[PDB]
Amino acid sequence: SLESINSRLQLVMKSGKYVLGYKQSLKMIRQGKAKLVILANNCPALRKSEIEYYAMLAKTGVHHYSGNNIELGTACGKYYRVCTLSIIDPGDSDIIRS
RNA sequence: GGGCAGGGCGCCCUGGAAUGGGUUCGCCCCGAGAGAGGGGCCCGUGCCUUGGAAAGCGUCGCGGUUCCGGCGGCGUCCGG
Ligand SMILES: [Mg+2]
Ligand SMILES: [Mg+2]
Repeated sequence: SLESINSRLQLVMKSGKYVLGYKQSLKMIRQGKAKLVILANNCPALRKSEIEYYAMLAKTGVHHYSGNNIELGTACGKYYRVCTLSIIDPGDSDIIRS
C-alpha cells in the first residue's frame, strides 16, 4: 500500500478533523480526542518514543509514515513540513480501519 | 552601592497560522509552533540619588600692610 495511505490522508484532510503539529497533538491525545497518530520517519527519536508511550497509555494507534516531514506535509497538502499528525475523526474514510 | 531609562535574548505561558503571514539597508523566520497578548533573564559605561557642595571653577569685594587649602557675596541655566 504505497499510494493508498497517501490517498486516505488526502481524503481525511478534506473530510474529517485533523491536528497538525506536536504540541497540539499531545493536547489531543492527553484529552483522548485522538484516534490515530502519524509520525514522520525523520522525527527525533526521543520525541517518537514519547509519542509511542503516550499512545500506549491512551490506547491509540501509531503509524510510521514512510516519508520524512517534508513528504508528510505535502501528502497532507500543506506547504509546510509536519512530523506528528493526529486524526480527531476520519469523518468519511477507512484509514483507522487498517 | 540603590533605582529607572535604554539595548539584547537561539527564554517561558495561552493559542494554532494558506487568501500564507512577520520582518531587514541586506537578510531571514515559522505546525521542530509564525503573527497577537502576558511575562522572565542579561548588559545597563546613560539619567536620578548616596558621595555632593562642604570640594572645583567663573566673576565682584574685603582682609593677613605678609608668613594664609583666608574670608565673603552671586552663578555653575533651558533647549534642538
Ligand atoms: Mg511570536
Ligand atoms: Mg561653593
